[PDB]
Amino acid sequence: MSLQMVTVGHNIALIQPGFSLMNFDGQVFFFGQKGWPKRSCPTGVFHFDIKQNHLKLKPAIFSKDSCYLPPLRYPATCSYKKHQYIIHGGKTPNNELSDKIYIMSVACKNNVTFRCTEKDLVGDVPEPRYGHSIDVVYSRGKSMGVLFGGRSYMPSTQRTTEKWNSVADCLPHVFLIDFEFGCATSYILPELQDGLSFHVSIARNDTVYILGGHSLASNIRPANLYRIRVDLPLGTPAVNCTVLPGGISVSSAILTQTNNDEFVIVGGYQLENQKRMVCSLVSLIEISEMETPDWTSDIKHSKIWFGSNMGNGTIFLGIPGDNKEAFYFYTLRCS
Amino acid sequence: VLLPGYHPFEWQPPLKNVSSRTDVGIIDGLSGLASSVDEYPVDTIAKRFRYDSALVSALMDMEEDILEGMRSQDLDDYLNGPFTVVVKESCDGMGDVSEKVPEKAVRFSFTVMRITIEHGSQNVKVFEEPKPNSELCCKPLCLMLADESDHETLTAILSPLIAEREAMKSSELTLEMGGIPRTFKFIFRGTGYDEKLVREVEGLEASGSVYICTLCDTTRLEASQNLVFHSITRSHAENLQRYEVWRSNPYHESVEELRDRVKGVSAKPFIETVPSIDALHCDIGNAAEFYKIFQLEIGEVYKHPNASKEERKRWQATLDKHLRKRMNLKPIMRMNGNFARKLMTQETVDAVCELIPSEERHEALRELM
DNA sequence: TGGCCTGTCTTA
Ligand SMILES: [Mn+2]
Ligand SMILES: [Zn+2]
Repeated sequence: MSLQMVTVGHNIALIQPGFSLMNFDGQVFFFGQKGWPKRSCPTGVFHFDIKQNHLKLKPAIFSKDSCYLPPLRYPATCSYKKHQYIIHGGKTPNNELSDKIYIMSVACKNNVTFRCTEKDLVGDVPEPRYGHSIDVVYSRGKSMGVLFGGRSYMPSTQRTTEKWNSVADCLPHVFLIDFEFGCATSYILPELQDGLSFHVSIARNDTVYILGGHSLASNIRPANLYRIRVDLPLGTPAVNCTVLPGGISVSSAILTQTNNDEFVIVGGYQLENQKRMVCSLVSLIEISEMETPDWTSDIKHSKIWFGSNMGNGTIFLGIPGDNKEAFYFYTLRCS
Repeated sequence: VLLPGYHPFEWQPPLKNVSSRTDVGIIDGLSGLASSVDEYPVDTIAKRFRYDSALVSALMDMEEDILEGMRSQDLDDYLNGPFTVVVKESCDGMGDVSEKVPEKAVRFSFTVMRITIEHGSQNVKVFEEPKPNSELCCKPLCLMLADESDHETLTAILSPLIAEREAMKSSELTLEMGGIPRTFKFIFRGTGYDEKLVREVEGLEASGSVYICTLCDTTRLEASQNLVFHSITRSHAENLQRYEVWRSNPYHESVEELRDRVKGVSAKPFIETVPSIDALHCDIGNAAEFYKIFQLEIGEVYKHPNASKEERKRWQATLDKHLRKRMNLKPIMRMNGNFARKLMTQETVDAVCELIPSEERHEALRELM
């Protein structure tokens, strides 16, 4: 795992904490710019090209049948196999939380244009949230989305302008979501007692593993690991969760896929005052510590760090500038 | 006594999502924004009043003027019938505040503009501010250490205030003046927003856009060709719906077709403004046009359609020199109020006609002025 | 390889 500094072009200001990267056919794209989209790029979606350790953001266009979704911070995203991306939730430039679901696909590639379609949701729609997970599980030749966790504003009855921005963890209900028709079913599980946000999520076959996270009520970053199995018979699905020992304690960690069936997670925040400098390896479930990479002193002495998974087993991370550039960016590679 | 949070009051019906506690003063401008290392990074410190409590303190501050104005209109001190308070709402960034890196600040403030009382079925004014634009009557509501173009932070900090003001738009305020309970109801008019902040809070594009007006849907080309017949069209609701249209692309149009459909509204509005004009800018826009007309009438540009840059420059120099000799006007390169005030005179037109050959065009320039 | 449409920086 080698660390590499990156320089950025004129629109470095667009990058902010909560951004996302999506990988389409080896090409990387960036979503969730700071501010509302400007005339220079009306969609807010960018080709994310790092050539010779230099990052260029190039405007991407949407198809005629697309939504123009707002930039979103901390939405739950996953990849769905045409190959497409699922966006649910997030914060808007106006600080509203979106409950909507957007679906991204490559509509046309000339020398890329995207199709962005919103899927309406009925039934037990999850309250709009950020900092939550969504993945796709496969059971008996059927595909279903699993959504869990996060935080949101207070409900309209208790919300008050003096604490207008105050947040609480969402109730820890598992949500099954059929993307074709847009339906949602909520499952209360006895093993999931507390709320959780900014956790890590790993989906394999009919299972989703939940790692780390932060629970607001206790203000604990629990060192538990949860396995979630989903069976899809012809009738109503069945979901069963089990607690597993050996769970790491980390919030806002980043996750990437090395080779096949091996995942590595690079640090997040282990305590409010402390940062998780170590890295973990998950084999599909067993967790082993890895040799910590050659962090520079700037990374070591920063209080805040943020990043995203690029797709190619490589992480794109960023650190805040000195008091006297706004951000300094690095790329950490694996495999 | 003079700070918000001292006198008791009531809202009927109680304000939606606003505490009824009346002993609240200075409160954190972040309004409970999460600050953990996981959440979005908060780079700002701000402090505010709860908008209602501040209205209460400002009215109690002006109690003496209200009673005396009631007297001055030949009305009784003890009347309590519904007073209507008009309130200019205002917002500006304050540039660099730093004491010595730039440290920018936003000030959200209000001004009590007028207070009328209802006697029978005549609305008689009991008070109106003599100096609306003074720093002195601009009551501060929130001060923050942030960039007016830092949209995420701005909405995060201002949105609770707007929520409170929305709440007050449909409620009556009961407040004790001079032993007698009096009842107030408010009309909020966000007229204090310069163009940049209007565009930012109403979901519109940046100032270079083709949609040049925040009152109408004209384009720069339309407004230039169509000189005068334009009407005020836009409203906050129309802008919230035009945003939703941009967002939903219901007729599956291309980005240029969609942009023409929503006439510039590409972001979601979050403040209702009353965009106006400054008398200064009327004078300045007119004077700029007259200056160009003067220099072009000296160069006689109709006869020289392919005139080069340097010929027009010498035209400008000619006009500058002659205006310095005749009107004592130091040519400047940035248009301002005093230049406009001295140039927009009939005598200045006579002076510039002294350099124009055709007197038929003297007729036209003088009538224009 | 441009006009040149857009956003940043400069000077009165
Ligand atoms: Mn301003
Ligand atoms: Zn207009």
